[PDB]
Amino acid sequence: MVDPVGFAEAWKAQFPDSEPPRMELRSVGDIEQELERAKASIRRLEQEVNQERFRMIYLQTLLAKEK
Amino acid sequence: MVDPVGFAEAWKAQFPDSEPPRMELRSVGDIEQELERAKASIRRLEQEVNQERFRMIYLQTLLAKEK
Amino acid sequence: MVDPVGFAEAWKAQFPDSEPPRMELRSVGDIEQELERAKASIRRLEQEVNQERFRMIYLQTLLAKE
Amino acid sequence: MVDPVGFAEAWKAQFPDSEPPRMELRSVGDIEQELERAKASIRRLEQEVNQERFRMIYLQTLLAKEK
Repeated sequence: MVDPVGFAEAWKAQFPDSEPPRMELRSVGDIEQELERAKASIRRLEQEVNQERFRMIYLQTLLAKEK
Repeated sequence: MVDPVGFAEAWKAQFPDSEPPRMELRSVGDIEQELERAKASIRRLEQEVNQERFRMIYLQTLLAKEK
Repeated sequence: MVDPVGFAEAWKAQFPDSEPPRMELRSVGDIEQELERAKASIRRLEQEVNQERFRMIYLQTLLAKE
Repeated sequence: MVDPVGFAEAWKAQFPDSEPPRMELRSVGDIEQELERAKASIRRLEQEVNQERFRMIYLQTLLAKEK
């Protein structure tokens, strides 16, 4: 699949602006809660992305009616 | 006046778990400024969701072979 | 607050190609049914947005070390 | 690259209303095409949510004044 080095390389290739995360993956358990923290995190960010895009539309709608 | 009741209510009608945006909307200058930091957040939160999705993908197959 | 004209300018200003919605609004109920249809369409579309983004990242992931 | 099984378990996990897309990835081209399809849909979608978010702001403002 990919080791921690190949993983870090695929990370930089995709997100050339971000530093690869340094997770502890010593056991299967480590992987699962790490996978849990991500899942919960994706939900926190997708909502935030939706709250900002909502700010966006409302804001561009405003300067338009004052443009 | 330049009052929001529908935006406010709409905000709560989507995300009943956050603070009502506090934007220094007075000026055209303030609207622009705010529209600009909203787009800065979006492009940022969007890449972080992708980074998380990448991490989830990676952690999921790591889990795979080790379970 | 804005009304017909202005609403159209705001729509054309953000969506150059799409024609402004020609919604039949004659009473409160019409506003509530449209609003209801809009909240359901937003959640649905956002669902697909997240599904397609996941496809994308995954696909471009394979283009990484493969 | 972080491959199979791992992808779906991320799909079913992150999204449930959905059975995963059984894409065709037998070469670099199938992947690029699908990638192309994805980007294209993401673009149309964001345009659609935005328009819906716009009408929701309108509708919510209309409501609040005659209801």
